[PDB]
Amino acid sequence: AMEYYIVDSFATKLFKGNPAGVCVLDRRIPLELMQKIAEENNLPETAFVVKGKGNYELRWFTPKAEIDLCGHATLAAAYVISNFIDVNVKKIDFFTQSGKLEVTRNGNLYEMIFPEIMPIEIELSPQQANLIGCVPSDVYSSRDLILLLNSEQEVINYKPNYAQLRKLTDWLGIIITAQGSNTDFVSRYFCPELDSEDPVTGSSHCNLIPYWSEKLGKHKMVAAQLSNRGGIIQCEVLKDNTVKISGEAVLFMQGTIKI
Amino acid sequence: AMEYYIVDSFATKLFKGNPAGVCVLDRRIPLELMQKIAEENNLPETAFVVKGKGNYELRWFTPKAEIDLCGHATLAAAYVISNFIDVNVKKIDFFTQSGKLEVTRNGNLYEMIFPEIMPIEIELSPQQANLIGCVPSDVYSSRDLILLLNSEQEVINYKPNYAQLRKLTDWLGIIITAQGSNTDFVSRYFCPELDSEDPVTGSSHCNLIPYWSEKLGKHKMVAAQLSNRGGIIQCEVLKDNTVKISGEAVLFMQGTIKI
Ligand code: NI
Ligand code: NI
Repeated sequence: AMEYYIVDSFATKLFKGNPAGVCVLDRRIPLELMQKIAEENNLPETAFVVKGKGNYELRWFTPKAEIDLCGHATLAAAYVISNFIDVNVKKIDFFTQSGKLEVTRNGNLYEMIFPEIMPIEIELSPQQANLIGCVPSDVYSSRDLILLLNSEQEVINYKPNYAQLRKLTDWLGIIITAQGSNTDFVSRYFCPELDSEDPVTGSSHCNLIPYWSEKLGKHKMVAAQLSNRGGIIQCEVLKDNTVKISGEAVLFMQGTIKI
Repeated sequence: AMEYYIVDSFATKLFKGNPAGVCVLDRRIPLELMQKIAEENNLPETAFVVKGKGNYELRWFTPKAEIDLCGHATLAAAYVISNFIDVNVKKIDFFTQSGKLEVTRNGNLYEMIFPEIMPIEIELSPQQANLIGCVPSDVYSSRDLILLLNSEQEVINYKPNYAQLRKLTDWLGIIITAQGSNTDFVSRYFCPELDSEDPVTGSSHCNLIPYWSEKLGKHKMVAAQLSNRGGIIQCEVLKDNTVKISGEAVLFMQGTIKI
């Protein structure tokens, strides 16, 4: 009865990027049923789109809980809307727990506008320096901890110790970043409480874009997220202290949930 | 191009039992592609059925590797064959890494015949007794370690310590069992190296059936696997040192993989 899609966000090819389930509903279903569906899919997130008169309500669930924001699964939901629901629509508005989110389709690229957040350089305490599991060139701070490494090779070589990273309670996630070989810059994002590496992270680019824009002297850049799956992020510094984050999406599976 | 199904095995209702992906192919695809598909699904196993002239080849992949046996995903594959491929076929033969497997559909129950394996009573060493995290009434040994608890409540109350259970290297899995409140007997199965509790385990019933058959004086019994999802297993002692293990299956999602 409900249309269901598995989509790879920020992916140039199948099995890359950040995978999400996307469930498109004609009518409301209980939040407890959305949670059971997300647990059954066992994908990092299942997005639920309620198509109503004049608007889309969007919720996201991990296999364990409802969450209030998810940029990468929002890109997957916009891909589903413009490819199957309102074929070739350019502007997709979603009403969520965190307010209205807009996604713009530009060719086959999905664009999201986020606040520009230049991080601040900090000095780690001797104890914090022993928890990061590397010797960075510089350390920056925002919602996440940003570790500047000396090369793309050092970013690739890093092996997270989640037990140690969980002790860095001042930050949500741990970012490692460096200049890229094939791209302007690269990064990897670690989720210590989830014991996992995020395949592709849009919101880290709120910090990474102003930081690399200043270092490289560029307003338009390409970034790679060097996770196992890997992601490509189109980056642009906009006028009013905002940044544009864009990515491609790929369809893995199209079906129906029998409820 | 390939039909894809998500099925709950040993489940009387959706979101119960042991979930599996089932991919039905007209032609062979590379083993590396089957692995990528299993990793993309992120389900405990994805079963791949190759329908050829006169036979079915069956393989199973976890999100990490190909495996050589999987009774619960085999039940899901048989459910898919008899409900969608060869509608209402009663006998399903599969050719696998571990030889030929037969599944019989009896109404909506799927039957699998396994060897009867009466386990042997053992005495744990003081060190092993400290690793099991309980004080059992009796201890039995086979491929898995079997811990007889004093009630269904004690089975429900048990909370596995996988770090401690991983130190019991003499056994594959750790089984806790007791007489049931609503069923003849109950069990929970722990996979220490997988850091997980198995939702429903068919092969543990190779030991549990002869053991409870002798204790209860019954040839036909019903068992429950008291995992979070939960499973119901129809049990029967057969004539030639074999046992019959049966379960229901439920369809969660039907779709197509775009490859
Ligand atoms: Ni995320
Ligand atoms: Ni199994």
